[PDB]
Amino acid sequence: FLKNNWVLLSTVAAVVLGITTGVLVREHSNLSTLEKFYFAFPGEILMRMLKLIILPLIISSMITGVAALDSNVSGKIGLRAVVYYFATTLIAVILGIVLVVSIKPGSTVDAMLDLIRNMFPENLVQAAFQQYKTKREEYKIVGMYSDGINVLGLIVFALVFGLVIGKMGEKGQILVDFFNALSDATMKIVQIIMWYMPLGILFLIAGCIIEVEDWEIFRKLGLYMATVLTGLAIHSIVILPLIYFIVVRKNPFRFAMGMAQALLTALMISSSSATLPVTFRCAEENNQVDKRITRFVLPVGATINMDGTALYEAVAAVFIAQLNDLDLGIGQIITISITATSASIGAAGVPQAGLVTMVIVLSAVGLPAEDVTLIIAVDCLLDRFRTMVNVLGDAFGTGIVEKLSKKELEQMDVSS
Amino acid sequence: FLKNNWVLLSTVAAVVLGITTGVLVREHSNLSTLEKFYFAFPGEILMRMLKLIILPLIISSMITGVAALDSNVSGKIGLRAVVYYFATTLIAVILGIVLVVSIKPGSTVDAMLDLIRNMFPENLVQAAFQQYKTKREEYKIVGMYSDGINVLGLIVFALVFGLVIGKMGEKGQILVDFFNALSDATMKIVQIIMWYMPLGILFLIAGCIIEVEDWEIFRKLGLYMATVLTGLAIHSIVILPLIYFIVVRKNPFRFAMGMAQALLTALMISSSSATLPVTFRCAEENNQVDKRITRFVLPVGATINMDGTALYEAVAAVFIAQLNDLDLGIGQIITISITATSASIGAAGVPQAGLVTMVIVLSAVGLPAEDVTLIIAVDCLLDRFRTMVNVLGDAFGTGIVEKLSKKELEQMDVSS
Amino acid sequence: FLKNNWVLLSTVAAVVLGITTGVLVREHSNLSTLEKFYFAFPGEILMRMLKLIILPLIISSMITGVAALDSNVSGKIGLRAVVYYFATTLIAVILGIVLVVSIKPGSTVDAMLDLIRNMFPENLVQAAFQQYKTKREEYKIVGMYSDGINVLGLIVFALVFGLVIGKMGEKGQILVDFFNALSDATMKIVQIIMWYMPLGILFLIAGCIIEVEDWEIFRKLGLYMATVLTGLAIHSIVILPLIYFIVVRKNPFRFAMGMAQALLTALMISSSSATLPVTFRCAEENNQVDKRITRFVLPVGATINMDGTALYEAVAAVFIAQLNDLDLGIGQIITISITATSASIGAAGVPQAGLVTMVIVLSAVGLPAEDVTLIIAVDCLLDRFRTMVNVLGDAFGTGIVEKLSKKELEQMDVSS
Ligand SMILES: [Hg+2]
Ligand SMILES: [Hg+2]
Ligand SMILES: [Hg+2]
Ligand SMILES: [K+]
Ligand SMILES: [K+]
Ligand SMILES: [K+]
Repeated sequence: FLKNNWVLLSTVAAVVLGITTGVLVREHSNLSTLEKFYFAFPGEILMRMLKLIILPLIISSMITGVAALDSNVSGKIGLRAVVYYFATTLIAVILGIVLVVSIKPGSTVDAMLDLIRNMFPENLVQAAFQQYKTKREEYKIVGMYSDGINVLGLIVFALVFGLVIGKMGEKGQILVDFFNALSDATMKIVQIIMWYMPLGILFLIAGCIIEVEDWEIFRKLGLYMATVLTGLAIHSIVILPLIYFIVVRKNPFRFAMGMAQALLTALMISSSSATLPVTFRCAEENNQVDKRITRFVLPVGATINMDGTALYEAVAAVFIAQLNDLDLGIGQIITISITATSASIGAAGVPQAGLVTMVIVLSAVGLPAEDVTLIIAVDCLLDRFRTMVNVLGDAFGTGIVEKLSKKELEQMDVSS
Repeated sequence: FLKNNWVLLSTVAAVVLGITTGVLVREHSNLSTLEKFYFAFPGEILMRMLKLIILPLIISSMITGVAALDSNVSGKIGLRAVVYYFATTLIAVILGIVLVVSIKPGSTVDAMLDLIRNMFPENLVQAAFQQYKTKREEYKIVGMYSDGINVLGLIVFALVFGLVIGKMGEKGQILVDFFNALSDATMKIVQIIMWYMPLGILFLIAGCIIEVEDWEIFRKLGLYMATVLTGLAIHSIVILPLIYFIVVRKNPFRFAMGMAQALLTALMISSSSATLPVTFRCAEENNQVDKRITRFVLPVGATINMDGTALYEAVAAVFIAQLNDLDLGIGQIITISITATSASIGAAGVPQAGLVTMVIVLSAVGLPAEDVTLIIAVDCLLDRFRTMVNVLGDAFGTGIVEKLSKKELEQMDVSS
Repeated sequence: FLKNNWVLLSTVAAVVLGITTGVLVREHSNLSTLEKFYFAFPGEILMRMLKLIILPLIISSMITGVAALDSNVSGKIGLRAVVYYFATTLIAVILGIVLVVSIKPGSTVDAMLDLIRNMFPENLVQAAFQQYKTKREEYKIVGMYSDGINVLGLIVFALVFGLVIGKMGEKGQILVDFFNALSDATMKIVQIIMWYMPLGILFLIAGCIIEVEDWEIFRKLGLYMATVLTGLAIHSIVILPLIYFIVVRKNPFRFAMGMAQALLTALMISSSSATLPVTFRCAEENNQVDKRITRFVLPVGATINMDGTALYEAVAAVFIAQLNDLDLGIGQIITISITATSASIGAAGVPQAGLVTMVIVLSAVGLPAEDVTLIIAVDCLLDRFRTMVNVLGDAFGTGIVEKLSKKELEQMDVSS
């Protein structure tokens, strides 16, 4: 038992040791800023490794999942997945707005058009490391390219390419085999990185509990943390199991239990795209879900799901707006929540989406950007919980989509 | 009939409706600059889609066309194509100079060396989205990289790679199959984009006839438009059919008629590289031209042909020079015409080459860049006609090259 | 005989003619700076061609060499190669320090951490043309990306990818075949460039002996050149042959003689990565070295070897430090030598590594950067000798590693 799953127990022990080391160093030592930065180097190296493997994995896996489906049945499955994700996103948005209004812890047109612009990039190679942005200037619109991987356009192109090569028949079989092999190789490289994972995680946690200086941020942010945690808990325990039970007449909690390893891996590494191998294995072997449904549904959810964004980034934006004593109407609150939810779409995949996404959402909404440092402190913990919620939602969606496509999966088998 | 070719009639109807809508909005409405920009968003989205597909299509198609030819016969075919293109370019240059001198509508060394520098880029990945440029500075030469796809170096590398892998025999067959499948997939994605084409075209035309403000630009630019249109018409109707009849003893106008769909598609979408599927189909099925000659000749012409550049951009440069009352000798006029013709080489492929190429040519020649906005107004129409002329020239060249290589195409068949 | 090896004799004649032309032009002509720059254009074009082919060649060849080895024997061979390179680098460092101290011709933490940071880039596409760098700022650390290919991370990823796909069995065979064909194609393109090589070399040499103005740099740099040349000569003639004779009980000088063509090609083109085809051919056919050992050892040495860096760049750094009359302890001299040796790792592959590496090492050490122009003058000659020394060291290492892995190469054959 210990040898079979030594990675998970070693990671848990590393987390505990990192928390203890961070507390002890903070209490019994006086480190300068430079030494505090040098103390977290292994965690930065681990994050660089994790970011290095996101692109090829997502691209190859998405293409493989699209091409594995028959041409005449892929539309209905995609429609079901889209409907499920839309319903979950809407419910999450409503819950987040209601909670942020009740607890009170405290141009959007260009930002909405930039999403469509980034859906269709002007260069395929440039989209791998750069993104497009526009702003008003004296009024005319001026656009430019800045650093940051454009995963939305890559996803769209991957979907189109997979659909095209899955219909060519024998003319596209070489591409199908090439991308299948590439996906397998990337999955093995991810497994290789998972061996170095725990040592980086230890220093990441130790250095996270070190940068806190005054500790009064915990006093000021108590209600904001309570709001985000309550929203995530309600979404995880009430809404998703009920939807699964409504569609699938089976015990939702047994299904959630069967994905415990994937959930804990997502909670530890704080990334959904890099948890894909564990998610695949748990869904296929523990829950007896069809491979064809899983390999197509999970890659889309690992990059598109926005149930946690609407419950974290939108709540943070509303909290920041409330901090400045700004008077907000019921229409304005909805505007901010939708803008924040839509602005960040690849947050689940990023190992620390919050650090880069907070300033992007604040700039898109048009609020003072100097208040980001107040909320960055608890991002390392709220973001990891959000990652667990997103992975659980993706697994539930995979199960639901498998349940609904019963005749399609039996017609797809008689053909072969 | 209507169902078979619904795309072309729908595109024509969209063009008519866009012209009517633009005229009506300009006459009966007062729109601000921001609203005028927001009115043309679908056209911008269509242009982004068109630009997204240029790179893979050109690269894969060019490699496939080079590799499909036998190693011992590819030299003569390439030589014939080069000679044809050189002759047509020289005739176009002479005609443009003569017309611009007669009607009078009104350092180059670094620019010429930059063409050779861009023929051999220092990085293959960087060449996909960046270009090299040099300038004098106090005198020493300083070079840097700026945005803009370097299609010249990509073409050169594609030619070399295709020639190399077409001679390896069975060792390069996997690469040949891979690039064949990639070319087919890109062609299907282009066909997919052609469905959204008409809706974007409507708003593009409607927003083009909207940005005109004073309407006195039509009074000032009457002679410049007349000169460009007369040059293009003379090249299309007199010179190219005569050359085709001289080499090929067949009716030139029947050959031109058989490519009407491709000509209209080029006139509508204002891009030659994206018209490649229609050109291939019309040349192979309507004119009974050999596939091996077509798949090699057309990709080169869609990126290298300069008969329309010498008749449009050179005429515009000479017009700008005449506007400033600059005294130009017969040597100077030739210098400007050759510099403008050589500076722009990938204009035919770009959906709106004129917008970006005008400032590049003006900077290369060394003339005031503030006069570009005067001529940008009628670019959307002169450029579309230029695109029709270029496509017709490419088709005529394909026919001529097929005619000349008669023994090579019969020796290439006895081998297989 | 003349027809078989016309390239080498033509290159030697071009070198002689270039030296004569440069001397004659310098003595009997007065050229301005702009004309001196325009005189060396063919050499710049040749260097652009050479830089264009480095990336695909190195990546494909390294992957192919890793994947060709059996999974159970690749570790010992890699360990032997690493030990050999470490021993040679240490001996070179010691010799360089001793010589620079005896003859006297006259923060590092961030630079050392940047090496590990660049070992694991955050983006695979961006690593092809950009590098990461950090600096202190008021103290916090700020990082950014600048131009320059990150070959270290590409090498690491190539090693991991080759190891992963060589164990997949039949699931990764398509990738193995693809990269084998790509390596062959790149090797043929290199052979094509070798035809234009001599004409560019002539003008490169002619323009190198032209930029010298005062000729007093030869008087001031006499001892620095003597030190570097003596170190390189001692390393080439004494240490490496002795190590080869100790491990391999065969005549070291016959082995060196059998690689004369590769040595002369490295001396002429001043690049190790582009000399790889000649090195492969000479090692496999003239010295009867196993192909499996050669195709794996040589690509690693052509990018990682640091015996010449420690003998050239470290000596130059110590000379610059001595020029400023800076008092340096025995610990400081070691610090500078190790920092300079470790900072430059891909110098052997670059056609003119010295030009870009001198300022990088000077910035990393923290010394006045205005003294680089004094030592740039003789870089074109010291660098070419360094390239010969590095190629000889790589060949000797290939021989030694082949000798040590005797049972592994006989067990790897009984399996097939
Ligand atoms: Hg934290
Ligand atoms: Hg227009
Ligand atoms: Hg020199
Ligand atoms: K995340
Ligand atoms: K065009
Ligand atoms: K070198």
